[PDB]
This record gives sequence, C-alpha cells and structure tokens, in this order.
Amino acid sequence: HSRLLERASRVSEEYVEKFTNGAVTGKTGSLTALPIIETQAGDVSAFVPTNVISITDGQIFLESAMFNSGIRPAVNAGISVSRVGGAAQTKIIKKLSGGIRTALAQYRELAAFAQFASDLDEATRKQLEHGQRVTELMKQKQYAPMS
Amino acid sequence: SEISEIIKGRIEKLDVASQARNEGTIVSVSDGIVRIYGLADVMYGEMIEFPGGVYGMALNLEQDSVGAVVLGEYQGLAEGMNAKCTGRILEVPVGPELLGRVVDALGNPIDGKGPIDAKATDAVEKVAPGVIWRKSVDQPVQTGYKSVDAMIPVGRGQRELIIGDRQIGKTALAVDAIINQKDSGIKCVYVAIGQKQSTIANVVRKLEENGALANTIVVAASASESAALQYLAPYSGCTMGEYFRDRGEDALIVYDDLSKQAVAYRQISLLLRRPPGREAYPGDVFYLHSRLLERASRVSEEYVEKFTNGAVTGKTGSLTALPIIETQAGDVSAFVPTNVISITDGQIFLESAMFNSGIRPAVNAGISVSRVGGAAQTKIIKKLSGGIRTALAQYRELAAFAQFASDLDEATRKQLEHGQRVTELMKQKQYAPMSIAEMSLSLYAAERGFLQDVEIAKVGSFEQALISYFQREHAALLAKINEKGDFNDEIDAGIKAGIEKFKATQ
Amino acid sequence: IVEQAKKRANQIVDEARDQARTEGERLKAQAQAEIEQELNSVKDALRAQVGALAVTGAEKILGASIDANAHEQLVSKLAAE
Amino acid sequence: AKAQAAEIVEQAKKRANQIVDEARDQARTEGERLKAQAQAEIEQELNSVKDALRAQVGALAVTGAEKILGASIDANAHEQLVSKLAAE
Amino acid sequence: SSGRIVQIIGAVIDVEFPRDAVPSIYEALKVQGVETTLEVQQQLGDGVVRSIAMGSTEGLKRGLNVDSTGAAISVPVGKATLGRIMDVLGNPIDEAGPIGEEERWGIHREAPSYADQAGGNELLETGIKVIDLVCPFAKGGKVGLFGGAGVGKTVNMMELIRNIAIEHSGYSVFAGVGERTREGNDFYHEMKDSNVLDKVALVYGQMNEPPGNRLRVALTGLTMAEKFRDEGRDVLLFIDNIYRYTLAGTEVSALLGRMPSAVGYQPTLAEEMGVLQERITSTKKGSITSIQAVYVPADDLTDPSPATTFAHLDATVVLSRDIASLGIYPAVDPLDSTSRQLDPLVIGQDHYDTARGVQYVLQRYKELKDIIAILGMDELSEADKLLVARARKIQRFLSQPFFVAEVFTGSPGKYVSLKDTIAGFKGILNGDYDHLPEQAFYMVGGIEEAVEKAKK
Amino acid sequence: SSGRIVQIIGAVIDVEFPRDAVPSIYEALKVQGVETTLEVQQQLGDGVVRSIAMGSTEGLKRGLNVDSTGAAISVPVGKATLGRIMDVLGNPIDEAGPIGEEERWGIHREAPSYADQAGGNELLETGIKVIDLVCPFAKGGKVGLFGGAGVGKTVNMMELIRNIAIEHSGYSVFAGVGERTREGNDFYHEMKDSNVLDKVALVYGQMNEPPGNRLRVALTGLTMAEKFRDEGRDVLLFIDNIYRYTLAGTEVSALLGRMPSAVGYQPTLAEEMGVLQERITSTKKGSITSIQAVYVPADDLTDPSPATTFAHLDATVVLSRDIASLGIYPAVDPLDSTSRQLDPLVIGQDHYDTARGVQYVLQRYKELKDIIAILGMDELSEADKLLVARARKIQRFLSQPFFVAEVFTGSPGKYVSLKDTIAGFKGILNGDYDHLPEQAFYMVGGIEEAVEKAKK
Ligand SMILES: Nc1ncnc2c1ncn2[C@@H]1O[C@H](COP(=O)(O)OP(=O)(O)OP(=O)(O)O)[C@@H](O)[C@H]1O
Ligand SMILES: Nc1ncnc2c1ncn2[C@@H]1O[C@H](COP(=O)(O)OP(=O)(O)O)[C@@H](O)[C@H]1O
Ligand SMILES: Nc1ncnc2c1ncn2[C@@H]1O[C@H](COP(=O)(O)OP(=O)(O)O)[C@@H](O)[C@H]1O
Ligand SMILES: [Mg+2]
Ligand SMILES: [Mg+2]
Repeated sequence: HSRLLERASRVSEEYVEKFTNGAVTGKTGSLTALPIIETQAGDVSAFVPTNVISITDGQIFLESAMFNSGIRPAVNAGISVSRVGGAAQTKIIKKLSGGIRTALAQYRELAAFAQFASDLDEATRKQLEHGQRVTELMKQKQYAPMS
Repeated sequence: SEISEIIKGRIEKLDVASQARNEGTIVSVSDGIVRIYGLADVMYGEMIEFPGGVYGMALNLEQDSVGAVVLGEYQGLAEGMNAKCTGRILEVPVGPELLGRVVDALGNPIDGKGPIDAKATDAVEKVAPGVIWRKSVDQPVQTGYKSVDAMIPVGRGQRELIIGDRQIGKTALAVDAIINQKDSGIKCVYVAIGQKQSTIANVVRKLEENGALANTIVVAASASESAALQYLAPYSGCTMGEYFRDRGEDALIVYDDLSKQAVAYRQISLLLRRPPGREAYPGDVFYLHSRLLERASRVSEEYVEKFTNGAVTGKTGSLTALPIIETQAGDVSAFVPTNVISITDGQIFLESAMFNSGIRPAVNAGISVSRVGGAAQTKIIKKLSGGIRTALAQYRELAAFAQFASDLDEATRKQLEHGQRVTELMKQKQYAPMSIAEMSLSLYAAERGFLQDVEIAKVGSFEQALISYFQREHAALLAKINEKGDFNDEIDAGIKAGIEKFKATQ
Repeated sequence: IVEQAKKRANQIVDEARDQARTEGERLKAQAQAEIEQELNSVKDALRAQVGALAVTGAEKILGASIDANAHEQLVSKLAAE
Repeated sequence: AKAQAAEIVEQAKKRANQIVDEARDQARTEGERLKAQAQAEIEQELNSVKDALRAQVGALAVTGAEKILGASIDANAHEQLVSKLAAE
Repeated sequence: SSGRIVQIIGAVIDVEFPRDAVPSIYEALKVQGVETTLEVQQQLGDGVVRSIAMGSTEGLKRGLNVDSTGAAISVPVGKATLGRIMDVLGNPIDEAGPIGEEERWGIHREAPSYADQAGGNELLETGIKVIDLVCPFAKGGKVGLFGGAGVGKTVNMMELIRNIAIEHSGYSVFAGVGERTREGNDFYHEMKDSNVLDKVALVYGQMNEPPGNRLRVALTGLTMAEKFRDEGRDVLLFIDNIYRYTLAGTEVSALLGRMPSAVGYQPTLAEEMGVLQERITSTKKGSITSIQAVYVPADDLTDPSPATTFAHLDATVVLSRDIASLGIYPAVDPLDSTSRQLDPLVIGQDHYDTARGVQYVLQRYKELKDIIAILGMDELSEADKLLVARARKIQRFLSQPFFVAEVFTGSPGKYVSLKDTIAGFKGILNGDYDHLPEQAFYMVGGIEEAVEKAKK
Repeated sequence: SSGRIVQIIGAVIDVEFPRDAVPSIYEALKVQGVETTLEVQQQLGDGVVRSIAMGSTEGLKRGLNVDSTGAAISVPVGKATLGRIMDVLGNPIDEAGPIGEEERWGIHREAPSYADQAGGNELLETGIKVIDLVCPFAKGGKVGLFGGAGVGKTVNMMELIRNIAIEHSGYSVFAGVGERTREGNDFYHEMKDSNVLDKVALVYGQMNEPPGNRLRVALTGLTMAEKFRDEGRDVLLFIDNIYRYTLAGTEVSALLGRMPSAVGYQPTLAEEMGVLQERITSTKKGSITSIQAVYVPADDLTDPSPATTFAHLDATVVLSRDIASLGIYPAVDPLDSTSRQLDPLVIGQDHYDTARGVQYVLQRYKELKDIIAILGMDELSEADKLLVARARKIQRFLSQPFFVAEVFTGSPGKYVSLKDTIAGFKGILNGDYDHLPEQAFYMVGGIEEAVEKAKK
C-alpha cells in the first residue's frame, strides 16, 4: 500500500516542463486518491487497517450507530481528520468553517455529560443547542451535491 | 617513572611450548550465532576461542555442527576462521575486592578505577544447596519503608518479587533497600539487565551520594550488549553473592529486570531454531528463572563448617533476592510473570492507580504477601504491625462512605477516620530510609490512637516533627530500640511519655 | 513555646554544618581518586603499545637465527613434546 | 507566640539549606583547581618517558629472543638492535 | 549393549545404539563416568533414540558411551521408604545413608482393569467433623484442596497422615511436584516435631530440577503408594500441586517439538492427566485415596488445566481466610466445599438430611447477618433470632482440636466418629442443646464433651 | 573478487563470492551495470552472503556480477552536509549538485563506553503548558513523543523545532524515517523560507522506498550527528518516526531465515533497538539533544515495540486518542506522561507540588466519570461537585493554540512561559477562577486570556 499511495501527489511546474520537454510550461500537475478500507465490527487494530491509516493525508470514519440513528452521511467528526486543513479550501468556506469539527467533537461529549444533570448555566445550554443544529445540518441525500 | 621494562621481565617467564588443542572451522555467521565444523570433544557450556581474543559458548552440540553464541561482538568473525576448545566452563572473579566496583557480565571493570585484585574465581552455573543443608528464615532484612517492613517483611535468605507496570517506583524501592544496608552487615549486589548505560550511572551516582556504593557490587549488561551477556549477567551476579553466603555471611541481590533476561534467552533460542511455546518462549524458560532463584537461600551452620573446612564455625550464611518484573497494563497472567510469581516466597505489587493518587510507595497491601511473615520481623515491629493491618483492611471495606461521613454510624465513622490516618502514614519519600526505632515511633503513634486530633492533612508534618523531637530529647531510647528491635513495658511507657510530652509543647 | 523553637532551630543548624562538612570530604575524595586513577591509566595504556612494538622487533630478530639453528631444534623438540 | 515559633523553625530550615548549598560550590571550586594542576604535572612527566621508551623498546625485543635463541642471537642482536632503533 | 551420544540440545539428548540393541520407550539409560540418567521418549529410527536428561547436561559431550538398563526408572518400595526424603529416581536426598530396600518397582504401568474395581462406594472416615459431615471422601477417591497460604493446609495434611496410620493401620506418600527447597526443608522438620514423619514417605521434585524430573515425581510417589495398597492397605497420596504436573508436561512437550494445543497446552493434556488419575482407585485388595492441591490460572475455571483436573475430582475442600479469623482453625468453608458422595443413594437419608440441614441454617444466617448489620438485630422476627442462635452453635461445633495442633490449641486431640458427628449436629438442628452456651460447643470433639464443658 | 547473484526474493538478494574473497558482515556490495547497493547481513556459507538491496530489484537478474567494496556504507560527514537533502547512501537528493565532503564515516559503530557517559539536568523550556508542567525536558536528554495515528506527533515536533531549533545556536540534524513525502517537502520549504536551512542537515527516507533504505536511514542521520558531537559541539537530532526502523526489520526478518517471536516481530527486536538507541547520547565531548516520535500500533502502549522503547528515554510524552476525539490539542495524557526532571531537587518544590496537585485532581475525576454517567451529578458530595468543575477547567487549560497549527484551527498561535503555566494551574487548583465557565479555558494561552474570553 505505501508504494501505491505515495504516487498520488502534486508535482511542481519544473517537474511537468522537464517531462513534457517544454511542451507544457507554467502548469502544476496532480493525482488525488480516495482509497477505501473495510473494518470488522469497528476493529481498527487489524494489520491492514492499521497500515493504511498510517500512510494517508487524512481519514473519513463512517460509523454504523450514526447510520442507523438517521445521520446518513455518517461521518464521525471526532475520529475523522484532514492533514492539509484550510489550505485545501476556498477563502469563503475556509473562514465560515472555523473550528466547526472540534466544536462538534466537544458537543458530542457535552451531551453525554449533561444527559441526567439538573439545570446548567447559559454557556452550557447555548453550546448544547448550537450543537444539535449543526448536527442536523450536516445531513445530506445521495446523488445531491452542493456548489 | 619507569615501569614498562619490569612488567616485561615477567613476560619472559611464560610458556612457549606446543599444546594439543581440539579445533574447528567457522561455517556460517548470523545474528550473533557462529556455526562451527569440528570440535568433536567440546562440552555443553564450554567456551570457544576465536581469532582476536573473542570468546563464545557452545549451546547446540548437533551431530554435524556446533552452534555457538558470541560473548562479545560477532561482526568481525567470518567463514573459514579457526575455532578452539578451551577445556573450561565460564567463570567469574569473586571476593571482597568487587565491593564499590562496576563490572560487566564477565567481571571486567567498566568504571575506569583500575584492575580488580580478586584472589579466586567461581563457576557462573552451579546447583543450589540441597533441602537438608538449609535453615528456616527467621532474621530480618529491613528495607526502610513502613509499608514493606511492617506488612510484607523480608527475611535473610527469602526471595521477594517486586511486580508492577512501567514507571511506578520498582527501581526506587530496590535501590532504597540496598541503601539501607550500609550499616547492617548485609553485602549488596545490583544486576542491571538490558538498561541504557546512562540509567545505570544515575543509580551508581545515587549509591555514592547516599554512601552505599562501598558495600555494593554493580554488574552491568546494557541494552547494546550481546544477548548472551544479558542472559548470563544474573548468574554472574548470583555467583558473586554466593561467595559471602557459603563463607558464613549475608548478602542481598537485586535483578533489575528478569523479564529482559527472558527476552534475551528467547532471542538466542529462536535463532538456534529450538521448538517454540506460549509467547514464543522456549520450553525451558521456567527452568531458567527457577535455577537462578533457588540459589537465594539460608544455609545451616553444618554447611558453612563443611564448606569453610572448619575455618568459620557457628555462623549461618544467606543470600536474599529482590527480583523485579514489569507487567503490561496490570496483566499478571502473562507467561513470565506467572512463572516467577510461583517460584518466589512472596510478592510486593505496585499499582499505577495508587501512584497517580499521591500514594508514592504505591504498595497494594491488599494483594501483596510474604509467606515467611512474622518470622522475618523484630519483636517491636511484629507487635505494632497487627493493628495497622486491621485498620487498612477496614479502610478498604469502608472507602465509598467518605462522601457520606455525616450519615455514618459513630462507631463506623471512628473506624473510617482511623483508616484514613493510617493510610496517610504509609506515604514516604525516596532516598529516606527509616530505622527500626524511627519506624516504631510512627507505627506506635497511629496504633495507640495518638493521631485522632491531627487533621488527615497534617499527619506527615506530625510524623516528621515527632521523629526530630525524639532524636534530640530521647537519643538513648532510640539507640536502645535499634540494638535488636526489642519491646517491653519500660520501652512502651518510655515512648508514651515522650509522645505525650511532644504534644504538650511542640 | 519560644525556647523550644530556638532549640529545634539550633539542632537544625548544627546538623546542617556537619552535613555541609560531610559533602565537602566526599566531593574532594571523588576528585582525588579520579586524578590518581587517570595517572595509572596513562601508564598502563602506553605499556600496551610499548609491548606491541617490542614484540614486532622480536619477530624480525627471531627470523634470522630461527631459520638455521631453530629449524632443526624445533622439529626434533616437537617430536619429543 | 506559636506564629513566631514557626517562623524561627522555618527560617532555620531555610538557613540550613543555604549552609549546605554554599559548601557544594566551595567543594567544586577547589576540586577543579586540583584537577587542572594535576593534568599539567603528568603532561610534563610524559615527555620524559616518551624518549626513554624508544631506546629501551629495542632492548626489550632482544631480551625475549635472548633467552633460548640468545646464544645464536648474540651475533644477530648487535645488527638488529642498531637497525630497529634507526628504523623506528 | 551400549550406545553413543550424537546430539545435545538443552535437556534433550539423542543417543545412537546398534540396530540389535535399541532401547524401548520409557527405558532408563546411564551415561558412563557421570551421574546422569536419560529417560527415552521417542525412537527416531536408524538406531537413534531421543531421551530427556533427568539431570543437568553441563559438561556432557558428543561421543560419550551410554548403557541401557533393560527397564524403566525403577525405585525402592515398601516399609524402608517411610520417614525418608527421595528424588525422582528414588535416591535418598536426606544425608541418612542408603534405603534398606528389599524390592524395586518400575514407575510406568497400566491402571487396574475393569474387573479389579471394588463393588461399591465406601466412605473414608477421616475423624474430622466438618470433612466427614459436609465433604465425605470415598475410598479410592480424589480430593481437590483450594485456598491461599497461612490458612492451615500443612496442619490439615499432618492430621490426615496421623489418623490414617493410627485409626486405620494405613500409610501416606507425599509427592512434592515442583517443591520449593525452603518449604521442603520446613515441612520435613514440622513433621519430625509433630511425630508424623515415620508414617509417611517423602518424594520431592524441586523447582530448580529439569522438566522431566517434575513430570515423573508424581509417578514415583504413586509407585510407592501402589506397593502398600497391594499389601492390603488403604493409603493416602498427597500431591503438592497438580497444576505443576500439567505445566511440567507442557514444558516437556515443547522441548520434544510437538505441536501445541488450545491455550498453549500439550496435545496430550487429557491423556497425561488420565494416566496419573486412573491408577488412584479402590481395588479388591486396598485403596489409594488422594488429596491434591489445585491452582487456577488467571482465576478462570474454564481454562484447560482446571477443566481437565475437575473431571477427575470426587470432592472439593475450600479453606477460608475469613473462617480462620473467626477462630475455627480447621478453616473449611461449609458452603463452598462440596462432595459427589453427598447423595442419599450413597450415604443414606439420615447423613444427607443432617448435612443439608446444617448447610441450610448456615446459609440463612449469612443472609440474616447482612440484615443485622444494615438494619439492626431488633428488626428480626423471633423465629429468625432462634435460627441465628442455632447457626452460631453449629458454626462453633464445626471446630475440633487436632493431635498435631496441641502446641497451638493447648488442649489434647480428638478423633470423632461419623456416628458421633451425625448425632451431634442432628441434636443441635432439632434444638436438644438450645439451653447450652455457644462457647460450650467450641473445640470439644463429640457432643457429650460440649455438655460437660458447659456443666463447668 | 567478483560475485554472481544466485537468488532474488523481494528486497533480499544472495550473492556468491570465491570462498577466499567472502565480504564482511555489513559490507557494501555493488551490482555490475544496474545502479544498486547490497549490504551483507549474513554469511550463509560456501562463499555466499545474504544481503538487502538499497534500491529496487525489478531490473535485477540471476548471474549479474557483484563487486565487493571492502567496507560498510560510507556517508559524507561534517560542515559540507549542512543545508543539503540526502538519501540513505549519502547521495544528494536535491538539484544543488555534489557535496564538498572532506571525510566519509561508516554508518555502523560501537556505542560510547560506560566511562564516556555524561550527566546533566539543565532545564530546557519548550513553551507548551502540559509539557513544561508534567514533562520538563533537559538539555542533552532523550525525549519520546508516543502516540497512535492522527493524534499530533509531527505537529508537536514541528512546534518544538520552532521553539528550540530556531533559537538553538548550534547545528541540527533532521531525519525523516518512513515519513510522508508531502511532510518532507513542506518542512524543506519551511526551513528554506525561514532562513534556518543553513544550520540543519536533512536526511530523507520516505514510505515509497525499499525496506533496506528505511532500515539504515536512521544510522545515516545519526552518523552525521556523531561527527558534530565528537567535534565538541552541541547538536539537536530530530527523528520523524523511529518505529519505521523496527518495522523494516520485521518486513525483512522472515526472508532472512529467522523464526518469528510474539506479535509477529523479529526475534532481535530488543537488540536491534538497543544498538541504535545507545548511540543517540550526550558524552563528555559534546551534547546531542534528541526528540523522537514513536508510533503506537493500534493505540496499544503494551505492544512489544512501544513497550521496549520507554526504557531508552529520559522524557516520555504520551498523546491520547480519547482527548483528541474531544477536540483538545495538544492531546497529551497528563497521567501517562513522565520525566526524570519531575523531581523537587531539580525543578523546585512549587512547580513539583503544582504538577502533582494537577495529577491528583485528574485521577480523582477519572474515577468519578462513571458515577456521573449512570446516577447523575446531583448524587455527588459538595467536595466532589467542586472537584469535577476544577478538573474540567484544568483539562481545558492544557489545550493550547500552536503557530504550526493555524491552518487547521484558523486561530493565532501562543507561547506560554513556565512562570505563566505554574501560576495559571496553581490558581485553578486554589479556586481563584471558580466563577468563569469551563469554555473560557479552551484554546487560549495564559490565564489572563481565559479571563478575557469568559466575558465574550
Ligand atoms: N517515594 C517515591 N518512591 C518511589 N518513586 C518515587 C517516589 N517519589 C517520587 N518518585 C519518582 O517516581 C519515579 C519512579 O521511577 P522508577 O525508576 O523507580 O520506576 P520504575 O517502575 O522502576 O521505572 P522503570 O520501569 O523505567 O524502570 C521516579 O521519577 C522517582 O523519582
Ligand atoms: N495542535 C493541533 N492543533 C490542531 N489540530 C491538530 C493539532 N495536532 C494535530 N491536529 C490535527 O491532526 C493533524 C495532525 O496529525 P499529525 O501531527 O500528522 O499526527 P501523527 O503524526 O501522530 O500521525 C492535523 O492535520 C489536525 O487536523
Ligand atoms: N489446627 C490448627 N490449630 C491451631 N492453629 C492452627 C491450626 N491450623 C493452622 N493454624 C495456625 O495457622 C498457621 C499456619 O498453618 P499452616 O498449616 O502452616 O498453613 P500453611 O501451610 O498454608 O502455611 C499455624 O502456624 C497456626 O498458627
Ligand atoms: Mg527500572
Ligand atoms: Mg506523521
């Protein structure tokens, strides 16, 4: 897998011009990869899953409990991460999506802690309410992409 | 000023005659194992001589070749090189000349303080004294810790395992047990197996800063050294400790990681292609540790008079062992830990949850045990440890009620605070060993109720100030208790009067 | 209370002075031993090289007399050995 | 009163720690003085033995052979000692 | 004839013999000029045999001459073995000279046949009340002993050794499978001081001995016990730890290169246990009864070693640290300890009802004690307080002064009969002794002794 | 003389030489025609050596002639290596032409002797709250960043490099072992754009390279650091992942004819690790300060590789996946992280008491978490309710915005001094901030910024 996945890369203008013998100049080239891996009952300790998670520039974890709970995209925001971050986003999405994932990661924790507690402060209530709204917003249908 | 010409005069008095030698030729070299062709008379365990002053040991005497392991560096050896029988088994230097020195697994000095002057050598592999030559363990070995010396006592000739996870005080407890012997009469041996060289140097620097180095032999087989040297180091250190026991004296030995010795023996075995078992260990890994640990013993006066040929009489010798083992996430059911727990006389279990809760010595007194028990205690500690056991047991039963101390019944609430004050008394500092008299003040004060008006948070400063008071106004009483750890109605009344006077003014 | 406080302080300072003295004798002993063993180390290190060069000379010296006189004496002696 | 008693004991504990740490610096100061001087003393002595050992190395080579082979080597030792001393 | 050593790999040694003189499986071989014994494990073919050294292999070399003995490891048997300590080969490890043997027997044999079995179940009267009531032992049966250290295991073994010899004309054999050398010396002196040493033969395989010694010691002790059974006796065979017998088999199986089974045990686990346990039975001449200490790995009762051993146990005696604190020195737990002989179709309706009656009352009292602790003694009914009083009397009447414990108890020993045991507990259950103080029922022996101890 | 390839299997190659010209262990060999280097690992016998390719074998054939170089891999060392990117063989992997070396050293060497070790406790400030508090680093000490996949090993190391290497007056070696080629490019452009590339030697062996390359890249980088240490200089050595060195040995071990050990690892795991780790040390000539990132397979710290690594380090920093899953970075576990410097004699009593005080509160909160989940928070004592509030504030005050992580968070980075860290935690433990909400302490810096954040 490491010999396969290290080919997916972005090459400099100097690399393209040399290969294309001057035919193409001022242009960078790229190959982006989306490998898929299947786990058994959520077990990531298996040899193959352990290897591939340690090679890629990020991962998108899909959870079965969330899929059955109605969140069909099923992306676990606490476990999923991108190692390129804001550099892979346009200016508008880069500024609007600021700390949304770490805030969703903390909302999932605050909900379980406040499940059976007596009335808490405005900071806690406001955070818990904002979290239930971003969570419902992240839901989307198949074959329906957004610009 | 001139010495080279006189040392050469001796070199002109050395044998230049031919000698019949039994030889062989190196066939293959890999991973520290050199396979030889020839050597028809080599014995199992004999040392082979290679070019360059490199030595090996014969371990696989197969029909068509000899599998030998290098006791040094094997990357200079090659196919076609000559190999020679020595007619000898592995032997190490022994005697008082080793005290205050740092040596390798073969007895060579590594500290740079000069050559060793040992007057005798002995075999690393030997059998333990038989059943009929032993004597029951009934003499104490004080470690200087109130939790160990009061509840898990160690006697002369006993084998007590220090067991627990990484980074929780295993090394600190064993080094402090060595430091406390500087005035006792027990000689000490520390064996470092698979440790990094800078860690071994911090322990020796701490043995020197505490005055314990002059009474200790340090045997080292660091992590970059051959697996054969790491496998043999515990036996070399044991052989150095057996000198004092066989001659009528007492010694203490610490094996800093028997689990690293097992890992080194597994490497050699799988590379010799010996059939594997559970966790890939060879079939004789139990026999490896058992053959080592059964040498730690107490021998009778008749064995010492037989060995000394009459020279030493009326004295019983001993070798006490403190082997150390690391567990992975508290799993005591692993193969090597299970073997050693079954071989030893008792176990001191250290816990990560207790260590993170500020209980620095980390001794779980609820599962730790000494099968020798009260026979390994002085009279004063044996009388004051009985109630300490009951109070901690009651505290383990009543630990959930702390959040409801108001709602408790008075009797139970009285027991709860006693349990919490005795629990806070067990906490101690590193490199601060306590004497029998100083331990007796603290145990007496708690067991006789002198802590009921002290806030659980001030128990420690009360202990420190109480010992300092008795060291000034009662120096004669502390000296009297320190003779034999004796107890009587005059000592009991004397300690009581001093504690009452301490509270009335300090 | 104040007189016993002065007494506690007196022992603390008296023992601190003896402790300070105790570390002074230990520290100087460490340096003294280190210099004495450094001197014997230089003597034994050069001794090893001096021996190696003397043995190299002995090899050449031996070769001339060894061939005529020693070749018959060595062969006959080895049969007796 | 007891607040002043505690202040007397606490200041004495602080003062005791200073008495010991000043002695550690004083001990190191003299230790470095001794170390520097001793290295220079040995270095000068080492030059005297350097020239002396060159000459005796040739003599020690002949003394080993000089026992048994020394009867025959009486003749070779004259030629070999002057040649080996000049060759080094 | 004689052979030659061809290969040495740890404790495993290969020997080559002439084609007409190859030694048999389990045959004992002697190395010339060295005190080393080899037991043959497998015949590799071409004249070569694979054997396991019964000692250290240090100093041995290829080409040494080896002699066949014609039979398996043969050990001394009979009266001369009493009061002596021996190794796996039957050599006297004590410095008391040679054993005055008249005969020697090989350690390997078949279990008694289907026709040699006794015609029913006969209880072995131990003379100990709690065992004879709640844990009845069958003659020729196997008893598992459970518990930690310092709870009376040694004192209980010495009392059983004394009673089989004095009250039944029998003898005992102790097999120290993986014995600790310190504990082996202490046990030898404790039995000499308690005057029971001349009633038992001691066979020790110490922990520092090779795997082959620890595996064969159980067969050496069993061979000495078989001799006394043939004499016409009922014999006690004590095995220091049956888990160490299983582990020694695992170690030997790994050394011989066999493929390991479930949880890493030897593939022969059930057969090795069956070969040992099937010799311990009640024949038509005598009966070997065995008391075996049992260790449970990782506290798991489903692990192959506990699982296999429990298949051959007729009774389970559990010693309790809590009961000891109460002051009942025997320390046997009446609720956790069990026996397969506790059946009305074997011991009769009377013994069964009396034992089950004692267990019912003691169960109810353990539940009521939590009520008394949480809510108070005033919260209980009149019938429940009467039960608590009988339960306490029963609990103390389960105690008994042993002849080997006179040094600790300061009172003479007692041997209670099964008849006296049943009658005493039946009376306390029915209430015939409700007027006596509970202390009168402590350390007394039979029920008539409680009556008098109360009179004063 | 000359040899012929006789057997190619994956990355392992056998070369047969005249029986009088067999190359030494670890000796480098060159294939004729093909540009490939082979290092002898084993001498099988009969003039054959077993070697591992330092390149690809797709172009190799049986019968190709191989040349013996008479020595091990010799890489360039000294001042000429600064500001250059190199491979395992020391060849330049940047377009800046050749390197003006004045000496070449062999990658294989002995560890410094026991008499050459040096001891020092100079405190090194990092600027991170959690580390400066519970894991205080020392100049010349060994640091390890333990953690699984995706928890911050590279990010934290980059922050340290920035807070130490940039200010460090001496030289530096950065070794990328089994790293992503994208991280190596970002770091090279980062050192070049920051003008610090002039004092940093860069050695890269990424995941796209053959096992032999990833097995010796660590020895190449260390050989360059050892040349600088031996010149009397103070050096910084950063290793991206030292696990890839162990893994490359596991990938090739079975083809080298070695039987596997526990968890499918090479039987030489502890020696191969000790031989590398004992060279990364501070002797009496110069001081190497080193930071190593240690990958933890499947987040299990008991795995043989991570478990064997702890004993080689002075400072152990542990990163937790459960903390990262709550959006808290740095994801350092304050109960599993430790340092030899966490001692009252070295750091002072105030810092030590504050660190132990923080650890006590966090351990008590870890055991109250389950209570709060099942029963709820109102069923706790008044002392426990207060402790749970402070534990949640301490847990959030350990988070910190980093300068190297602004692309991931969008928030500006912060550098907190050791004085500020101790003050902020001492205040939370004392109760000086029991009115501010727990969200005010999340991602801020010093304690004043929590006070400002709370208002908004
Ligand atoms: N009273 C104490 N007793 C023991 N250790 C203490 C105590 N107080 C503080 N410590 C510290 O706890 C740590 C224990 O380290 P130690 O080497 O003894 O543990 P270990 O379990 O043997 O570690 P390792 O597995 O690396 O060998 C050290 O930093 C030590 O200074
Ligand atoms: N300090 C941090 N601040 C913010 N995000 C972080 C931080 N550390 C790690 N991350 C997240 O995780 C990634 C970094 O993981 P990385 O350092 O590559 O981990 P590892 O080396 O352990 O695999 C970033 O891309 C980011 O999404
Ligand atoms: N029957 C008994 N009567 C009185 N005390 C006993 C009795 N059985 C055990 N004890 C006490 O318990 C201690 C340990 O008993 P022991 O049989 O040696 O157990 P273990 O062998 O496990 O050590 C004895 O020394 C004695 O103090
Ligand atoms: Mg340690
Ligand atoms: Mg990374």
